[PDB]
Amino acid sequence: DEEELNDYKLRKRKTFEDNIRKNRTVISNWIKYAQWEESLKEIQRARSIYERALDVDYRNITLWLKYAEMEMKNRQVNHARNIWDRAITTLPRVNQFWYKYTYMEEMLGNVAGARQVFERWMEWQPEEQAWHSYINFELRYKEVDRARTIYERFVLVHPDVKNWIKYARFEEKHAYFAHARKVYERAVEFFGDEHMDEHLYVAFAKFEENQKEFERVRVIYKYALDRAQELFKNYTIFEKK
Amino acid sequence: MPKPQWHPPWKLYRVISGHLGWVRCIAVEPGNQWFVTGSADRTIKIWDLASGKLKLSLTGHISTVRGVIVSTRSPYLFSCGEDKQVKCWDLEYNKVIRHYHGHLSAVYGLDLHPTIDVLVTCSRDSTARIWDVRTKASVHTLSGHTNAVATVRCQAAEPQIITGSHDTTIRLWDLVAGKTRVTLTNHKKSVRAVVLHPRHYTFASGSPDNIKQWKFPDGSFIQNLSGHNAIINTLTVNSDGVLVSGADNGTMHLWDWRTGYNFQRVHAAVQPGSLDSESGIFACAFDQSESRLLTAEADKTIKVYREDDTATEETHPVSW
Amino acid sequence: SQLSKQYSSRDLPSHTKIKYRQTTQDAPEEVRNRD
Amino acid sequence: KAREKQLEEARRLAALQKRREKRKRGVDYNAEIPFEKKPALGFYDTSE
Amino acid sequence: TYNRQNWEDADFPILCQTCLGENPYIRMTKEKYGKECKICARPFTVFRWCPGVRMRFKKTEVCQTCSKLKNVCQTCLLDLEYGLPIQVRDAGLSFKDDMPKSDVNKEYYTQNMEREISNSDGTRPVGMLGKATSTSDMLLKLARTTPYYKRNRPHICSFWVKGECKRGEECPYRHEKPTDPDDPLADQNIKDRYYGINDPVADKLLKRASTMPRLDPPEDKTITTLYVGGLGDTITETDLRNHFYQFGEIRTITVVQRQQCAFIQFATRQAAEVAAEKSFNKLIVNGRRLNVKWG
Amino acid sequence: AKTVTKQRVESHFDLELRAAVMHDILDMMPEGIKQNKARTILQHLSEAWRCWKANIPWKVPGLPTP
Amino acid sequence: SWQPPNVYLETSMGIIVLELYWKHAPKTCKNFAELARRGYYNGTKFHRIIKDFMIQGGDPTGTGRGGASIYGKQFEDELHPDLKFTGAGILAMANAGPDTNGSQFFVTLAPTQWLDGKHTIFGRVCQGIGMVNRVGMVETNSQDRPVDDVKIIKAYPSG
Amino acid sequence: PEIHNALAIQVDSEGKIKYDAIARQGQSKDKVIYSKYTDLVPKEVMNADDPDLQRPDEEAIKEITEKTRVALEKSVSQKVAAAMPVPAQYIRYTPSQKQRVIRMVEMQKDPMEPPRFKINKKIPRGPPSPPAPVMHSPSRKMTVKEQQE
Ligand SMILES: [Zn+2]
Ligand SMILES: [Zn+2]
Repeated sequence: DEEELNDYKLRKRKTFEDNIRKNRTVISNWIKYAQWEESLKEIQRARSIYERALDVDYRNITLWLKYAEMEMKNRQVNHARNIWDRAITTLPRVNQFWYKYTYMEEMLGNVAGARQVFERWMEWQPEEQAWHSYINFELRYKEVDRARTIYERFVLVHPDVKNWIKYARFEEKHAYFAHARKVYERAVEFFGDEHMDEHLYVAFAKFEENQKEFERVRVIYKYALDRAQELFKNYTIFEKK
Repeated sequence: MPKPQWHPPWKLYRVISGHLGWVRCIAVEPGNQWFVTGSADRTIKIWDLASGKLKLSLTGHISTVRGVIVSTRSPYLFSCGEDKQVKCWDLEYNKVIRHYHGHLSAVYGLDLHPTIDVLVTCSRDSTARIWDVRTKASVHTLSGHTNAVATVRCQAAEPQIITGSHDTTIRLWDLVAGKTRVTLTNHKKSVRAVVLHPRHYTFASGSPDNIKQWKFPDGSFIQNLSGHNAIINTLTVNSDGVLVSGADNGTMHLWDWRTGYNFQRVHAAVQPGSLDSESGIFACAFDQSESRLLTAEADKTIKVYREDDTATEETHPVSW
Repeated sequence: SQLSKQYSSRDLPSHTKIKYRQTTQDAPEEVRNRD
Repeated sequence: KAREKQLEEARRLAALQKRREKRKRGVDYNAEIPFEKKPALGFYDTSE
Repeated sequence: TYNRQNWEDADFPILCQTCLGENPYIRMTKEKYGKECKICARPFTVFRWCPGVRMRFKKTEVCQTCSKLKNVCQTCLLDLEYGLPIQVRDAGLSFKDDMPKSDVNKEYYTQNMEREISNSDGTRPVGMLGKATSTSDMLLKLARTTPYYKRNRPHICSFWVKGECKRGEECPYRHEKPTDPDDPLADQNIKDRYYGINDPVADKLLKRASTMPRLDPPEDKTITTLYVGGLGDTITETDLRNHFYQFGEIRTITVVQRQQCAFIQFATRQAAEVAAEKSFNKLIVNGRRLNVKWG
Repeated sequence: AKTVTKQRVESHFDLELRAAVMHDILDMMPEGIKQNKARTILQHLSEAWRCWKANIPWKVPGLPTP
Repeated sequence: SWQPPNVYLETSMGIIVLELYWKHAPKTCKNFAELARRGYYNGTKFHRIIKDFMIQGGDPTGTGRGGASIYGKQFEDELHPDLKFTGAGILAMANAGPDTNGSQFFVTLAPTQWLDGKHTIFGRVCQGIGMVNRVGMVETNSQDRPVDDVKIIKAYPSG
Repeated sequence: PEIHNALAIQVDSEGKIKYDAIARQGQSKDKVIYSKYTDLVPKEVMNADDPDLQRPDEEAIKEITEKTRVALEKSVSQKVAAAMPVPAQYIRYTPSQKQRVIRMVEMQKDPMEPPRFKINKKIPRGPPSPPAPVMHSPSRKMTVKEQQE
């Protein structure tokens, strides 16, 4: 049955090569050919198929994802790290490659060098989900001052009132009440100080209600002086408290 | 944040009609005595610059003429068609004297060296070919773009060849090896037109993504001009720095070359008997006097604009 | 192709000279000084 | 489909009959990699 | 669809000293594209000349790109560093390179490495030069250094094999009687000698290299003290101490002139076994030929 | 490459027109859209040209404006 | 005088505190300390780079056979039994010729007894031996010299 | 004395590992590689009256023109020699293993002779150049109204 399996593999490989020569652009023949080689346990041949598919077209996300996934499912963990390094250095603007490489090298790898790589992506300045995931990975590595610096970098890169309120809440939860009050003061004086949205002022009033409520009454009075109905309700709550 | 200069705006003063096909390209005689339009009617029509009368019309390309250029130091016309052919014409006998054949697909653009006098032709087979003029031999074949090369610039400075293709990349080529040296992937969309400033050692690229100004020779990324974000088919720049960007929606956007400040946004009209879809600019070109702008519209018209000379800086303010 | 030995009759040596623009033909020497 | 599989089975039976009793310059897909593109390595890969 | 391998149009054939000959005053002939390569079939530059007097008028077989790949002679097809077959060198150092057997994939990969060498420096036996420096481990026990001219000796007169060479000594082919055709050493497939697969000369030299105990030693029953015979009083304890100082510390370095035994023993058992494998009829200490045995 | 002779006029003209359709349809696509459906756009264009040949009022109300 | 029992070197490769056997090779230690005080071997390229065997850097000639020493052109290769190129973290003088030792420092984290008889050993690198091994493990060309050149940033010749 | 396959780590001191050496693969250092966020960010607008923002003038342009013209004329003469129908040197070989004098002489190639080998070899093409790092602006994610738009 070995020669029959060889003849079947020759016929299937010939039909796969015929589909490739009919349509080199269609990557489904390449993907099914590589998974057929993986099912036939020709891992290096499937790696060659994935490499020629990337040579024909390196711009597909799913080719890198599939070849990294089969290298991770096999014993090619270092080869998967090579795949992720090439995918990052060719496509630094693809968020899923960053997320999946840091998840793989944080769960299977457990590498803080992957966190340094993800901080290199923080120097590529992503959206807020990636900054919050680096904050959460610093908390999972149990360094609250690191996550405070990451959130300060996020407030520097993408400044927002919600970002500064999250920084104040993170400094409050990281057992730094003075740093939380300083973050609330910097949110009042920096995050939309000319805008005067009276939301960072409300967060500073909540932080001063956590710390010492006379400062909460002063902050609510200052917000009602700077501002509407919400500021009037905050001043009335500070007067009734 | 510098305050931009005030280029004066422009006003339309003549419209030429008469083609039965789309006016694909506009070339001007370098002595500024006449101009010529290569159409999609496979017609190469010499028109008078002053009177606007039809001097001559020529046929011969079996498909659509994509490019027309007249040599600035030789009395020759180089017209590339979409029939995979380039015709060199002696205008003294007004005949096709030479034929350039060897592109496997339809030729979309051509350029000449101003001093070396060598031909480069970008075509639909994702390649350009560099031909000797007299012997009609492709001594080089530039390749590396995966999509069809929309435009080519041949300059005497470094690098000589600037190819803009539809695979969102710009290739900047070392000529003596025939090899690309710089590749720019920064445009999100197809690079359809590029324009060089004649003195500042810089250029710009128009795409449906944005406009991008760079600097020779490494292609250092100077500026990103947002706005006029349609399919920019053609580009030109004045000696003043008046940048005219013309897209396939028929709008002209006019800019300062230095600051990138859009000072004019003018949409032209169409032919009376025409669709609204027939408003698409195939070639915007200044004259040699840098005073008249020739736009090649998709309603088979040539719209030539004059400078809006009555404009002042307080009637037309520079924003920020 | 550096190796081909087939010669078409349109590939013959012909029109090997290049005429240039004279001063009656708007030479680039007078293009520069002319405005 | 089924007729092609029956023709392949009959060709296999003829192949065993000929083995019991050239390659025309083809590309042998099972014997080696049909085209080899090696994967790049960096900062890793002591392999297996 | 417009792909082909370019032609080996270059000078400087990289040849053995054996096929190069003995004359310093050499007259030379070069054909530009006279023949093709015997392996990758590119039209290559043929180099034909006469190294000596009794000659074949020897000439190059394979292309310069194939010779740059395999570091073998363009005529003799044996490795230039040692005079050995490439099967012997690949078994000695690294056999992970190989070559595809199908013609289309072979020509495509040959074009790929030809582009690689054309972008590279030009004088390099590709990637395994960095791993081929660790030599003279065992292959230099039988690697040639002499210029062998009996393989440069001309071909056999088949007319006098039939007994009918009327020219006699005027015939430049060899008027000696041939070798055994039943001998498998006479077969010598050129593609097999290139590929390093089942070359009978390579198998004969590997079978010969399996005979000498040049690094066996270890005749002492779990004892580091190995006695090197053939040493005498010429090899002292200081030579054994200087030899074992590179391997670590010498537990027992001594010379016994009664049995002509250099007693060498390192402190480590692995270092003592390495010193005994070096000195088992393969090392000379203080001008004395040492042969390791029980001590 | 072969010359575009008289027997090859309409086929090469329609081939270049289809290539122009592809180049002028790949470029207003924004980020996303897996179903590019350029074969469906070719079917729409072929039906439009056939209905103009047939003088049939061709309209697909589900079709983007540019 | 300048007879350093140890020398500290901070550069791009790292920080190495190599103890120099001034009791074993006194003339070589005096030449190395005076050359480190004068800045002769500082800033020069990594001359010799064997395959994780010997990394000699600091030669003014840049080849490993030259190098300007403070003992007068090339220093005397005065090897001693206490200072031999062996063990982990061995510091030596670049003496590729007989009685011609440069001021370049050679790091050998493995046994280098072939180079011990021909090169004067400065001393034993007790600290920075792993950094010296990581510097010396970088591969080079056929002349034991890679494309990358390793210079010296800061040096403390204490003693 | 008292003791007795990856890639090369390219650290430019303060910069922790240059990833441009991973961004180029077989490409040499002469080719410019835009691979960083510093490569991604634009320059500020500044004074156009600048020799940086000016041409390298007619002397360098004419020298480039002459050198390119000479190289292209060499290529044209090569193409004429390749398409148009129609000494005993004393060198030294160093075997490094003695050094020999070669009277390097070519042979008489016959014009009374057809072409030898078939040059119509149809093999598939080789791999291209290694790809550039795809620099772009951060993407604008389409809404679902944009997706059924
Ligand atoms: Zn030989
Ligand atoms: Zn070969």
